[PDB]
Amino acid sequence: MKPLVVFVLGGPGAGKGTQCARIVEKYGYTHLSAGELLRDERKNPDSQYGELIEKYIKEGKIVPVEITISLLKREMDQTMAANAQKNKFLIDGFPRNQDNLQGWNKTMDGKADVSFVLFFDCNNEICIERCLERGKSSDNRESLEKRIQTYLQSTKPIIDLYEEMGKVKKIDASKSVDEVFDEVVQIFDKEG
Repeated sequence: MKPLVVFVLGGPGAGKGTQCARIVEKYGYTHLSAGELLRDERKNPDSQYGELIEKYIKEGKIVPVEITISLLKREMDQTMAANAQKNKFLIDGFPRNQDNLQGWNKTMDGKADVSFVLFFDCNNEICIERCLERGKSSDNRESLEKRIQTYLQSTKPIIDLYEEMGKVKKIDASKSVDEVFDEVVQIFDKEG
């Protein structure tokens, strides 16, 4: 009964959301979205970390990663307490940079194993248009272009580190939802 974690990496528009939902359905992973857990903790009344988060906001300071790690760990402990068999976790929105990942490795050593990392990779333009189309059918180009470049700059040392561990599963995210999922099923049927 030790939690297994798969970090999902890729810029905005890389098809993370649709593949995560498919992995949850087929393999019974629990999907954790670090960005969502932080926003809910910030809003929810008398949340564990709501008033701490507001200190940082009032100060104009970054919310420390230690809070994000604590939220991810709490979600994993509650999932497994409620059902000892749901030991598999898909985490997106984390880690964003190598300092975040170092905080994870230092704090969660002996509490969780990172099985592998999914890297949804395709050219900037496909990612930019998916985000624009999504926005249209419900950011401008130059905002998305900037977020995609800073994200890939930020996560390159994370990718490099997991390559050295042999733990990167690179996906061609340029393909259609069903072809990307076929690549995902190959990885998850193998290790999973």
